[PDB]
Amino acid sequence: ATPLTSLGSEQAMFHGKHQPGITTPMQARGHLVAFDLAAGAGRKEAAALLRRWSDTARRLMAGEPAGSRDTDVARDAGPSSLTVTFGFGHSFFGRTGLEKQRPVALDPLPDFSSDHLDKNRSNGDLWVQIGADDALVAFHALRAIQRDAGAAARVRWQMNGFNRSPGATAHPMTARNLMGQVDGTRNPKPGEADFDRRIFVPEEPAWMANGSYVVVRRIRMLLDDWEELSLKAQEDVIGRRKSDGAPLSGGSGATESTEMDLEKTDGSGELVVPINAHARITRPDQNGGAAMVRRPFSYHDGFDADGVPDAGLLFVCWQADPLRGFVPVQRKLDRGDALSQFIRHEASGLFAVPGGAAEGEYVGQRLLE
Amino acid sequence: TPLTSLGSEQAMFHGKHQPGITTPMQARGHLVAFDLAAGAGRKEAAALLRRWSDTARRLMAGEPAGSRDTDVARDAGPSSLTVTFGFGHSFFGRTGLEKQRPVALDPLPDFSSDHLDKNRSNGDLWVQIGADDALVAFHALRAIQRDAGAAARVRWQMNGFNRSPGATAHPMTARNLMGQVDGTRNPKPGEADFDRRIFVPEPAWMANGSYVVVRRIRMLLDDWEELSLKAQEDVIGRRKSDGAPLSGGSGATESTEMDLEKTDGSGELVVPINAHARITRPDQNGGAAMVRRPFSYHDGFDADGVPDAGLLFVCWQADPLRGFVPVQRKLDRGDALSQFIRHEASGLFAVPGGAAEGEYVGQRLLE
Ligand code: HEM
Ligand code: HEM
Repeated sequence: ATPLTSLGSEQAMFHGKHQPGITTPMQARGHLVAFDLAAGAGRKEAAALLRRWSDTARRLMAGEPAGSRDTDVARDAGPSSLTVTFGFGHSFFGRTGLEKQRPVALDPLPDFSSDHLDKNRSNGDLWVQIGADDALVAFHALRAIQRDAGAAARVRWQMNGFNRSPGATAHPMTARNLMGQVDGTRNPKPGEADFDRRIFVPEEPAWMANGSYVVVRRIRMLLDDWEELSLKAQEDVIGRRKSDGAPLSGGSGATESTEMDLEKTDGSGELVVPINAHARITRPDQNGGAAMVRRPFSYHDGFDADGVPDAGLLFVCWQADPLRGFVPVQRKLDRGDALSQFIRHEASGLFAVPGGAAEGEYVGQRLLE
Repeated sequence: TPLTSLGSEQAMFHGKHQPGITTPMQARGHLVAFDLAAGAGRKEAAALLRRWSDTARRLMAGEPAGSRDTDVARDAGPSSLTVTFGFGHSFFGRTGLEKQRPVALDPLPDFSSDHLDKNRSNGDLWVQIGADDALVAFHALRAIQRDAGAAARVRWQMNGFNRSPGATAHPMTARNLMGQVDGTRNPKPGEADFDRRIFVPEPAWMANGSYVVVRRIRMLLDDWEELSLKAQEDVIGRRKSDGAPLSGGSGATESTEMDLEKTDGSGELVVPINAHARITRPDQNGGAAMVRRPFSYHDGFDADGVPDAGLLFVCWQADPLRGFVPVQRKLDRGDALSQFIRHEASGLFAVPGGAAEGEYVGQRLLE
């Protein structure tokens, strides 16, 4: 029996080889935030900020207050699987005299023909991902991180998301998105032999050892168009069934885990999994081994005047090198994916997320020290 | 209590009262107002409430929509979903139903501290959706909104959240984003004068209904969070740690009765004369009373770093003139809290009784 109290009592490690929020289980609530350094904040002020943030992270992730004038918003809750994760944008390095430690991996993402990016709501010197299974726990953490920045950095952009709660389903299972698709079946997983090679910078620039690169994309779903489609049309866009996430190449006996048959054909000769289906064309074996861990939140921020919902996927993917991950896959998807017609990339960020802090350290200490 | 309870718990659609009034607080909420379109009158409104009621019914039972289901809620339990419908003052002019417009829908006062967005206030129709799962909740919002079709547009829509089930070691009263214990003195079904306070007794189309007042109240968290603990506790008159009255001792808890006469060693009132939890009490307002059942909100930051965060205050009464209205008249300038909040949207809606088996909500008004 998993008790209901597990939701609050579950606690994620702050200290580790890798920062939390990469391999950590899906969380019900997320807040993504980007900060820009203030005028006259340099390396010294940035190192002080990351220390403040790390100390706050450590405390919050253990269910402990953020000091004397902790707001009490999270009081009485357990840690609720809170994680906080920190990253650095391309622009950070020229603000802090660290241009020589700027990884080539932060070179700007391509200008994809399908981009509709609000550049104000994109990019940033610093990125923080907050997730938890309790909304007060999560808001408390966002507010504490944001208040820790004080005058040394300002909020550039901030987005809210959500996922399925623990216990919503009779047994734990892969999540859904606002298209109604099963979302997360084929991620690389820890324990696979190539998982670290795919996802993390190895231990032997040196400050990124055991770090990863995240790509964030605010992707609006065109639900008004999507929801006029037949099931057959929606399933053809993905290549997997809405009911259980099994490949279209599968039988009634097929389930989520049954391997895709990418050569299966109709009586009529036509491929059962379409040639431009999203879950065909995104696979590492269709992309020279290009791979990523996808760990998103869904979003809904309202309706415009014509009733169009501002709803979609806060796409967050993780990779050792964007050029072997996000970038070549997106390059194919831009025009080549059946899904493109139904989505709109409306904001983006690429951040270097270092390894976990050890005892007595702050996140990014190797970089700033 | 197993973790699957989150999903498996089911609120009832059919009943004397609509769900979402006395129902326990939910982790996720969506509030939406609609305006009728040109060419939607009473017959179009009745069809709309029939559609909506059927969707509410299915969805509250954990079933897919009747048709064109999106699969977004598939695999999930009912997750305590509730759907609640009301009618605004303007509705009755739109549908030739002015003779059935309740007195109780007459416009709220223009409070001196109002800073109301007229475009995100009021509305012909209001729907309140809440659940403990966010995909269950979004799926319901989207289904209700798609039922509107040609009959009605979305006028405004706000998202809200609360504590999750299981977040605490055992069930406790809610907190808000000011970090206060919030809901201690909310009246409950078995308390003495509850029905008279909250429900129209069995125009007649409102029988067993209730009037809801919605206020989008921003919390001026930048100013609030620079106050000392002592100053914050003086604003409310209860402690943040445990929600006890300031008049309570070391052993006092949230439920301990407040002592409104108690003074300190220097003859000053221990619960301040303008504390919020003093001045809002029924016994300070001629018996005025309400059920409060809010959601917190956070919609991001403005350009200058100020959070668009606060309380989606939702309160329930048999008559606003014996609930929200006289209390808010008192609070407007008198309340220590008012300095750290701003009211930025408002709605007042008539929420009829719940649907019987094989009925739609609002049927006795719209037929
Ligand atoms: C809102 C936008 C998107 C939606 C709705 C969507 C939906 C899905 C779905 C339903 C699956 C199949 C189940 C699974 O394995 O998770 C999937 C797989 C995948 N998607 Fe997406 N996706 C979106 C955007 C992206 C983008 C922008 C990328 C990368 C540039 C991407 C990369 C992948 C990858 C790599 C897989 C796994 C392929 C495999 O190995 O089977 N997706 N996506
Ligand atoms: C952001 C706005 C507000 C906040 C933060 C707030 C907070 C609180 C808190 C902490 C309590 C004490 C605990 C409890 O009994 O629930 C309380 C009680 C109460 N508040 Fe509010 N409140 C707000 C707005 C309002 C408004 C607008 C009204 C009505 C006009 C209202 C009416 C009440 C009532 C009737 C009580 C219970 C009094 C009693 O009988 O003990 N509040 N509020």
